[PDB]
Amino acid sequence: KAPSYHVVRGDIATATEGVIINAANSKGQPGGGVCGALYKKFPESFDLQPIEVGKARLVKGAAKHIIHAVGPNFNKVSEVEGDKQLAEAYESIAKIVNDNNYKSVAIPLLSTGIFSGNKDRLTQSLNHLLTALDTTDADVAIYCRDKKWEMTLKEAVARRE
Ligand SMILES: Nc1ncnc2c1ncn2[C@@H]1O[C@H](COP(=O)(O)OP(=O)(O)OC[C@H]2O[C@@H](O)[C@H](O)[C@@H]2O)[C@@H](O)[C@H]1O
Repeated sequence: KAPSYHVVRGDIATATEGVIINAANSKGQPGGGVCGALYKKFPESFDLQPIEVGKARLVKGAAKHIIHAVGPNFNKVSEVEGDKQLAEAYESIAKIVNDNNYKSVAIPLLSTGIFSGNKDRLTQSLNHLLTALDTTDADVAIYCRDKKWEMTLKEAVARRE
């Protein structure tokens, strides 16, 4: 049961993976960031229902199954309680990957944009991603958007191995 990771610099709303993770809000409504991009292309895969922080929910559409996952908002929560919720959030994703036997999945770095509190959280968010998704079988496309985050991302993924 071993997962794979690769990095992709681009708009996650254009991922070829059948299953895309959304960085969602508690309210389940769009959405700047990746959420706004996914709602722009795949409104079907949104239910617009609340989601508990640190939880996730699978919404299925004709084109894409989106796992809407709620990372902490570091504007609102402490660093410690945020690290819990971020782990929590990713773990919830892995749960859904494992329950549905999803084999290939595209995931953004939760809590690194709108919910970052204006701090670089690449490493932090990546670690929690790799830790939960390591419990999956999935080929994971980690999605970023800055060329520098790409290099840093690629380099960390590679270390592991
Ligand atoms: N289209 C995209 N494709 C890939 N990566 C993206 C995209 N848009 C943004 N990103 C990057 O994904 C990371 C996650 O940022 P956000 O999308 O802001 O998610 P998050 O920081 O968890 O904040 C979630 C909050 O934003 C709202 O849109 C959403 O409804 C929730 O309230 C950031 O590094 C950001 O630069």
